[PDB]
Amino acid sequence: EHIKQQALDLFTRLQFLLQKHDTIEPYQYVLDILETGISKTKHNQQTPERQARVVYNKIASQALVDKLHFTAEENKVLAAINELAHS
Repeated sequence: EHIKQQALDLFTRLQFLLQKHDTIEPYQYVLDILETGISKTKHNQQTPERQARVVYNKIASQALVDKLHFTAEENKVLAAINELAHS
């Protein structure tokens, strides 16, 4: 299904957006999470929906840990990843 590409596109879109801040250090962990989600999905591990769930949960958690403040656009993509991870 095209669900795989859908997931990859959401992950890369978010990676792009997260690099638009004044610094990148506070976002590196989240970028690592996305790179890993992309690798796992590219290598067909579990399902794209499962990888999206993990990416979303890990980013939501890190946002607490690194006190991250996402933009409307970033939150929109994150919500889309959460949605995909539910259906």
